[PDB]
Amino acid sequence: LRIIWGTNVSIQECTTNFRNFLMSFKYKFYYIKQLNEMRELGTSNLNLDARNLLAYKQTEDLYHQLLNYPQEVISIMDQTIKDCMVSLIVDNNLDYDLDEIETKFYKVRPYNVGSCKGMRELNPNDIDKLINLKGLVLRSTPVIPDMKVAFFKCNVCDHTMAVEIDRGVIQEPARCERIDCNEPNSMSLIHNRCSFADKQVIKLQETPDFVPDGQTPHSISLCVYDELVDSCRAGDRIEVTGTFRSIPIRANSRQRVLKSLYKTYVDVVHVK
Amino acid sequence: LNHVKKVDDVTGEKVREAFEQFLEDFSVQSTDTGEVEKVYRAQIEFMKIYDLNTIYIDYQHLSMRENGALAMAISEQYYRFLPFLQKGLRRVVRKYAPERVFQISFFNLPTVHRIRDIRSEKIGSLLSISGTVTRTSEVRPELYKASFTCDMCRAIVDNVEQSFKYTEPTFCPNPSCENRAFWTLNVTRSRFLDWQKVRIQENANEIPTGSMPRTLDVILRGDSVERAKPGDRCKFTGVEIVVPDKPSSTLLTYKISFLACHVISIG
Amino acid sequence: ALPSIQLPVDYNNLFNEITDFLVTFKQDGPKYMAMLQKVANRELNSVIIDLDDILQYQNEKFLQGTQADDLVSAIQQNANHFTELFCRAIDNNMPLPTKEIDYKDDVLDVILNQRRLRNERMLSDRTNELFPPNLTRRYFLYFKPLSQNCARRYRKKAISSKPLSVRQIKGDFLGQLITVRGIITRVSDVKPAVEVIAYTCDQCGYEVFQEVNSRTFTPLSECTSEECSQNQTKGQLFMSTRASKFSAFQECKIQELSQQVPVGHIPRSLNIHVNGT
DNA sequence: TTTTTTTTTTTTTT
Repeated sequence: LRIIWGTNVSIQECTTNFRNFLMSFKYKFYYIKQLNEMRELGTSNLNLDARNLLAYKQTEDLYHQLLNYPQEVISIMDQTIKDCMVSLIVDNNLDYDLDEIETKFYKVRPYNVGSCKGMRELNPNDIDKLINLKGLVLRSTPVIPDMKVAFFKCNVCDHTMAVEIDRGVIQEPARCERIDCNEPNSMSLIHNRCSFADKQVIKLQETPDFVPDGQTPHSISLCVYDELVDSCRAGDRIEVTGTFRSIPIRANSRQRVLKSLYKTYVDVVHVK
Repeated sequence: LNHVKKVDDVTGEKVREAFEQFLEDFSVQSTDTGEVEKVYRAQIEFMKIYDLNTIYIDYQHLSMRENGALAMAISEQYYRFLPFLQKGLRRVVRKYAPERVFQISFFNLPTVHRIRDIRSEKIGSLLSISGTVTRTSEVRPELYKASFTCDMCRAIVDNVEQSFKYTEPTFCPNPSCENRAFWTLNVTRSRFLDWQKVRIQENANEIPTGSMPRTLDVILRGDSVERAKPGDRCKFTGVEIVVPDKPSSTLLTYKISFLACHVISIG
Repeated sequence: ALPSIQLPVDYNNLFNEITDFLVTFKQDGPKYMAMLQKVANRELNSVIIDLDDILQYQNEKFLQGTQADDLVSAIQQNANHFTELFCRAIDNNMPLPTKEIDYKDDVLDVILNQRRLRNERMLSDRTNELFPPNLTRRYFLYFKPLSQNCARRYRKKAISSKPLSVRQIKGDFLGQLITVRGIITRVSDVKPAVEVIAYTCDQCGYEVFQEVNSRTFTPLSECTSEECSQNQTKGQLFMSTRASKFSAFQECKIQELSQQVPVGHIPRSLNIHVNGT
C-alpha cells in the first residue's frame, strides 16, 4: 500500500481507487469526456470539479485525504491521470504522434471542496487544506523567477556540472567535478544559466462585500504558479482556492536568524 | 600545477562552425541585382570602413540555412552560446580585418511578445518586445575585462573578471603571488563599454484598462545604447535572464532583467 | 558570580498542592477530573482555572485544615510560572482512553499518533529524552479573576482585582497577574505564531525539537542525529511545517478610559498579547 | 559587529 509518513495515504491504491472512478455522470447529485476533450487540445491542465470523490464511491474518504494532505494527493493525482491519459491511448492505440503527448505533463486543479470563510476565520489548527476565498485583486506583483535546477562550474576543469535545487535551498559540492579535479577550487555558480520557472504574488482583500463589522478585512497573501500567474487583472472578488502555506522569515537583516513568527500565505491551487 | 583539461561546448562549437559558415557562407537571397555577396562580407568590410565593433544580421535569413534549426539552439540557448558567435566571427574576420571587441545584433524577429507574455522559459533567448520609455539614466562604463593585480605584490595579471558583480580579480593568482589579498584593482588596462538602464513601460493601446501596466527594465548594453527616445515604442531583442539584489546559495532574491543586443526605434 | 540567596518561596511542595488542587475537590463529580477529560476527550480546548476556586480550595485547605501556603496572592505576584507548573502536572492524572479519539478523522492527529508510534517503534528497534510535554497539549490554560464577593473570606488587600488604569500601572507590576480595563484599539489581526516545530533530517532522519522560547530564536541545521552526523559528512535537515505546532496569537493594544487619567497627560495605550482559545 | 526614520512646518504655485 506504500504507507507515507503521517499523511499515510496509500500509493497504488488511490491511483487505482481513482481508476475505477472513471465513467460516472451519474448520480450527480464529463466525466471521462472531459478527460477526452483534454487530449485533442493538448492543453494539459485538468480543470476537475470537486465535489467529485464526494459523495461518489470509491474514494469517499480520499476526497477527505486530499483536503487533509493536498500536497501529496495532487502529486498522486497528476501522476495517475498522466497514466490514465496513457490508458485511454491503448484503445485508439497510436495517438497524437505519438508517445510525446504522454511526455507532456498534466496537473489537477481541485476547487470548491468545502467552503471556509475569509482569511478572518483562518486558523493554525489547519495549516494544510483548500479554501474558498474571495475579495478583490489589489495588484499583480512583478514576475518572480524561481529556482528549479541550479547550474554550476569551477575553474576546474572548467566543467559544466549542474544539480537540482530541490526544496528552496542550494547545495553544490564544495569540490569538484571533472576531472579529477577535485582540486580546492570553489564552485562557480552561474546566476543566469540555471533552470527557472514562473511564480508570482498577489495581495487580496478578504470579502470587501463582507465585514466582521466593524474591523478592517485582513489581507490574503497569494502567490500561485504557471497559468495562475497573471490569471486575472485585479478588482475581482469572485472566488479563490488553494491550500495554506507559511514560512518563518529572517530578521535584522541578514544576520541569518529567525523572526519566530510564520508569514502566512495561500498555495492558491485554483480560481473560478 | 598542470591544467587538465578544458571542455567543451560540444554542440555550441558545432554551432560555432555552422554559424561560422552561415555568417561566412551566405546569408544571401537574390543573385545578381541582389542581395548577394555576401551580403555580410560587403557589410563587415564596410564595417571595416568604420570598425565601430558591431554588426547587423537578420534572424529570418538565419532560418534559411538550417531551416532555422540552428536558429533554435541559438533561439533558447542563446546566452549559453554567445561567447562562440563572437570569437567565431572574430575567427572569420581574422581572415579579413583586424583594439577589437565585437558586438552582435539580431533583428526582424519571429513575433512581438508582451511583458505579460514574459515567462522564465525565455531565459537566455531572443525575443521581440516594444513599448514606451521611462527615465533614461546616465551612461556609465561596462567592465568587460580588467587588469587588477597584484595580488601581492605585483602579478600584473590582466584578463577576464567579466562576471556579474563585477568584483573581483585576485582569483587564483599569480603564481606565485598567492592572492587572496587585494585584487589590487588595475583600472587602466580595462576596456570598457556603454551602458545605461532605461525602464520601458508597457503601451496603453494594448493594455486592458483597468490595468496599471507592470513594467521592467531594458538595459542598453551594446552600441545600441542611447538610441532610444522617451515616449516611443521600440522593437527589442529578448535575452530574458535574471538579476541579484526564496532561494539562497548555501555554502538571495532575483528578478527579471530584460536586455537587448539589438534595438530599433520602430513603434 | 551570580550571588544566590534563600527565599520563603519554594516550588517543591506547591507542585504537590497543585496535584491535590486538581481532580480532588467537591463544591464545583469535581470540575477538574472529567472536564480535563473533556479536553482529552476533544470536546473542549480552554482550561479555565478560576482564582475563585483557588480561594474556595484554600477554604478547603485552611479552615478546614490543615493550613496551606498562599496561592492567589503567590499567583498574581508571579503570574507566569504557574502556567508552566500548575499545568505541567496535568499530564500525570489526565485520563488515558479517553473516549472515541479516532485518528483521522482529524488531520495531524494521525501525524502525532504515528509520530510517537513511529518514534517509539524506531526507538523500539534501537532498544531491542522524549518529545516535550508541551508538544502534546491541544488545551490552553486561562485564569479568571476573583472580584470578589467570596474574596471577602477575607484575604483583604491581596485582591487585585481592581481594573486599574495604565497610569496606575507600575514597574513593580512586571510578573504580576492583574486586571486592567480599557478600550480596544487597532487590535492586530489573528496570526499563527509557533510551538515546537520539529524539523526533519535527510539521510538517517530522526528529529530534534528546538524550544520556542522568547519572541525570536536562532534557526539550526547541521545534524544533531548521531547517525546522519559524523557519517557522512553531515546529514542535512529542513523544517517540516506539518511537524510544527502554532499557538494562537493576536496582539491588541488597549487604551485608557480617559476619565482614569489626570486632566493633562495624553492617553497612554498599553501593549497586550493574545494566546489560545 | 551592525543595528534604525515619515509629520509638520513652511514654501512658491497654478
